[PDB]
Amino acid sequence: YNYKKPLHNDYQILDKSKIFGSNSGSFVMYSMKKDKYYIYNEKESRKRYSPNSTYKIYLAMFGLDRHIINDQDLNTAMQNSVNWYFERISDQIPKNYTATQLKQLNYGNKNLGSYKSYWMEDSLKISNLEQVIVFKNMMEQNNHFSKKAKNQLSSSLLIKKNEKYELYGKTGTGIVNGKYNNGWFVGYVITNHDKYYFATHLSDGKPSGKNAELISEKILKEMGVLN
Ligand SMILES: *C(=O)N1C[C@H](NOS(=O)(=O)O)CC[C@H]1C(N)=O
Repeated sequence: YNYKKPLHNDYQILDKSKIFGSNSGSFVMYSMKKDKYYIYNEKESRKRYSPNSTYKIYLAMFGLDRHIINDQDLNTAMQNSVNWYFERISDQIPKNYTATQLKQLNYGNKNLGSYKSYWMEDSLKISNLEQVIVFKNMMEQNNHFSKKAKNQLSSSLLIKKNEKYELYGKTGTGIVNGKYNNGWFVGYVITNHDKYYFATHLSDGKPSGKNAELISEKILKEMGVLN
């Protein structure tokens, strides 16, 4: 589908077409302290696509919430994006639990399909704008998931840390007919002054997860988030 729900926020319209180059897609960010959304290419940002491996964010929370993940661990599985680990979590979660969570979280079209790898170029779809809203709300507003689980997720998503910022996120790469079809990078950044949630989606050109990550870093840098 398309995500049609209006954004009742005075959001800033960006032009990062040059950074995207030959690639088509969108970029969305949200500043906690300013309570502000920033969007490049709002039209594309509302189109729903398969989340691919970015859905491992939520499978991890479900695994922790249901004590499937206890005490190859979460960090190695997330950082190397080990598929069997997360397919097994999904297999061990009752459907109605998942359906209930996706409804409370407002995750995209909520379509679980055959309830087997439904997040990998299949039934479940979410827009780039929704990726940011949903992730921000799950971490900052949702009180069903515990802070312990949230901290374990964050530790598994940590990519960069220095005196200026901490960068967290997860890539996704959809493959169709032997080629990139769908590129994602979803995450958040903690600086000394603010916290930003963000996501880049690539629909065409060279739409790989790594390309989405690289474009994400260039945009955040250019916007001064990494200063
Ligand atoms: C997630 O999209 N996948 C699992 C694995 N990791 O993806 S990532 O490298 O972009 O983070 C490999 C690619 C992809 C898949 N369709 O298998």
